Amino acid sequence: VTTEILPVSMTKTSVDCTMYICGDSTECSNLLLQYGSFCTQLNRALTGI
Amino acid sequence: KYNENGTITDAVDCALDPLSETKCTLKSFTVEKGIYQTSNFRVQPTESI
Ligand SMILES: *[C@@H]1O[C@H](CO)[C@@H](O)[C@H](O)[C@H]1NC(C)=O
Repeated sequence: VTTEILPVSMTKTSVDCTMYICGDSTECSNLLLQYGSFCTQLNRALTGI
Repeated sequence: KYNENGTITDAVDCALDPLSETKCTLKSFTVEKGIYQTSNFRVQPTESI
């Protein structure tokens, strides 16, 4: 009998890009919005995984 | 929502309820069956210390 060990899944992490960059900051958030969808796309990519 | 003639014929109030939040998040006036992340719950401070 032999043992074959294979990974199946990753920890289902999720990162809120706004909270990460501009946690609880109105002034930072307003500047972050100048980057358009960059923040949104990052949240979407991690959700998909 | 702007129709073919450029007239606004409908709208979603993104802060009315959780379904409207989902519609605005997905940039659609129709929401398909499923679970969607639309926001982030945060407890606010009540005192200044
Ligand atoms: C645009 O206007 C024309 C009348 O000039 C109307 O017949 C047509 O249905 C309108 N289109 C839309 C989407 O309402």
